[PDB]
Order: sequence, then C-alpha cells, then structure tokens
Amino acid sequence: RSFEILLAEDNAVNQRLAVKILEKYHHVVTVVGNGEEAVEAVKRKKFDVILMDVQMPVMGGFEATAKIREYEASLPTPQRTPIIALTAHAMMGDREKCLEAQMDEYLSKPLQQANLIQTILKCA
Ligand SMILES: [Mg+2]
Repeated sequence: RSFEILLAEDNAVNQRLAVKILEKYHHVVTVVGNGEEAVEAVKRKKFDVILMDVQMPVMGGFEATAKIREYEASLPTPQRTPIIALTAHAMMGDREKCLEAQMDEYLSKPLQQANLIQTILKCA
C-alpha cells in the first residue's frame, strides 16, 4: 500500500500538485528541486519509486538517473529503484528514449491522477 516516493521537480507549483495527489493516496513524499538533490537523497534513503522531472536546473533527470543507477549498482547488496520520467512534452518515441536513459516509465505533465497512481503501482 503506502510508498516512500522521491519527487524531483523544479517548479514549486508542480511540486505542490504532485504532493497533493500522492498524499491523498497515503504516500510519503520527499520533495527535491533538482537532480543533484535527488542523487543525494538516494544515497541517504531507500525509496519505493522516484518521480523525476526531465528538465531541471543544476542537473536534469537523465543525468540524475545515470548517477542513481551507477550508485545503486555500486552497493554491496545492489538495488534498483524504479524511476518514472515526468515530461511536459510527449508522444514521439519519448518513452523509448526514457527507457534507453535507464528510466522505467514516463508521465506527461500536467500530471493525471489515475495515470500517476496506476504507474506507481505498476512500478513499486
Ligand atoms: Mg522542470
């Protein structure tokens, strides 16, 4: 049921929307505002699923994902946390690109509740 979610999203407005949805379904959300902070969070705590904005200041979702996969591999007991890409843009082989970038699923913004919750359940 209840999941620990890392949300990386640079836009404050979008952070609040996503948190409202996720908390409505009893999830526990850690919110960060860039890719560097997401990498730092993954080193400190195990999450059930990561929601990762593609375009972010300081460090984007593709770069952060690469670092996360490398770190989680380097562990004595390796782990792999699923990552869902969040993108405003959509529909032209984006999902494959995301999957090539080592992400698991994609969601277009603005986030749709049904899709968000079902994709988390698919992943976690
Ligand atoms: Mg962004």
